[PDB]
Amino acid sequence: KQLIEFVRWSPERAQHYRNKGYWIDQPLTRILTVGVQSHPHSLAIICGERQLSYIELDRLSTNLATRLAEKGLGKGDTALVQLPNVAEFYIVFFALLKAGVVVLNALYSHRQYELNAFIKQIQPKLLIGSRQHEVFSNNQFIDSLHDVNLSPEIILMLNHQATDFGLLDWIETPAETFVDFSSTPADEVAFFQLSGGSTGTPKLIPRTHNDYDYSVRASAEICGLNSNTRLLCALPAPHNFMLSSPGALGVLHAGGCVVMAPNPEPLNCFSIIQRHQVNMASLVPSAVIMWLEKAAQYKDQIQSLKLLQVGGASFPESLARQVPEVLNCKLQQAFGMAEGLVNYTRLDDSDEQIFTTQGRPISSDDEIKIVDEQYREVPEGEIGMLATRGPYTFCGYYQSPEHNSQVFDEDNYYYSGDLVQRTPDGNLRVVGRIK
Ligand SMILES: Cc1ccc(C(=O)O)c(O)c1
Ligand SMILES: [Ca+2]
Ligand SMILES: [Ca+2]
Ligand SMILES: [Ca+2]
Ligand SMILES: [Ca+2]
Repeated sequence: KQLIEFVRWSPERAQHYRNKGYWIDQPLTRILTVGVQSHPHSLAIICGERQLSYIELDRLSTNLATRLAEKGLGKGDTALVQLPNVAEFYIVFFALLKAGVVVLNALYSHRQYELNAFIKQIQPKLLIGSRQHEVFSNNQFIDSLHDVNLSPEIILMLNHQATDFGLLDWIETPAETFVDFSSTPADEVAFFQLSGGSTGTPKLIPRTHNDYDYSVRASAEICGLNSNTRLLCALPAPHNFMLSSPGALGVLHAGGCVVMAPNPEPLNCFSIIQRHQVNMASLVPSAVIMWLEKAAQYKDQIQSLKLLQVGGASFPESLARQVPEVLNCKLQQAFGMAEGLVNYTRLDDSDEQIFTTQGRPISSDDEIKIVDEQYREVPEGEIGMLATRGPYTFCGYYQSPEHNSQVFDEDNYYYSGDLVQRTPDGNLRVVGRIK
């Protein structure tokens, strides 16, 4: 009966974020509902040979939602999803948003240790994975959950076996009966993001409809997405970078099309880029380097690329300058975190800004502090610890009041651990990490 708990923004901040237009109090499904009304037959997802229109995506995720509702899964319930980079991932995502099930998307690279940690934390009644994944190749993991009174009520499986509930079977057919369902309320939790760089298992980050949709809508505008955008999704679909900054969600928000890749391997990616005339991609520096090593041989396959986001790790100026020279597309640098704050270089920034900085916050109401060890602000220019709060930055990890007291100060700034300096033009330079 009780919605998943989380740490709320103050009412004065919530009102402000509504007054500014950031929070519009719509569920994340808004992206899909609006696309369906404006352009139902535009492509939403390209995945191998498949083409999913906006309305196909809408129908398929509604189907799964009705089947989960039929089974008693809804508001108050949680789900663990571990899917590879395929269209089913987004059908499942929009199905759980529609049903009011708070979902944690594990990384496809996560193994038993992490999944066990996640299951113990959110006690999901729904588990969705793939039989092709190492963990579900047999039934030992699924069986172990019973031994700890932690079995889900329902397990759905991609590449299922006969005795399994087939994920595609629950997606292709709506439920026989009708049960009502609805999203969690817009200022309540929609799903769980996962921390990056945390010591042990990644910590759970509750994200509400309001704050996630805002960061999606604002990123989309800042990266110039429109209905012609075709964005390669080669990083892990669940990752904050690939899902929302601007990510698949940002492209759906703009009415465009996401184009799937299993991973960033250059030759397969180059092929997909040529086959579907991909014009945007988002990569971490290690993958950029892999593409740089092969781009000259395949200039022709990747010509249609227009814009590359790069972030997630150190990206020195000398590498950045190769992007336009070798990959033949504009560069956009980003520095974000699944906890909230996302920075982009702007499309009209100077070349020095794009090449030597990681940009500036999405929102004019992102508040930044850069502090020393005595937590006093450093003089402009100097290196400090980054602390931040804003209309899409969380207020605390799930069920972690001890840790939360350590990484938030009295004014509820979040201390991300990143070291940064603010350049004279106003942009940020990510310079290292701190314990
Ligand atoms: C835009 C962006 C870039 C990097 C990350 C990250 O977490 O590494 C992110 O969340 C968002
Ligand atoms: Ca189709
Ligand atoms: Ca639009
Ligand atoms: Ca190009
Ligand atoms: Ca961090």
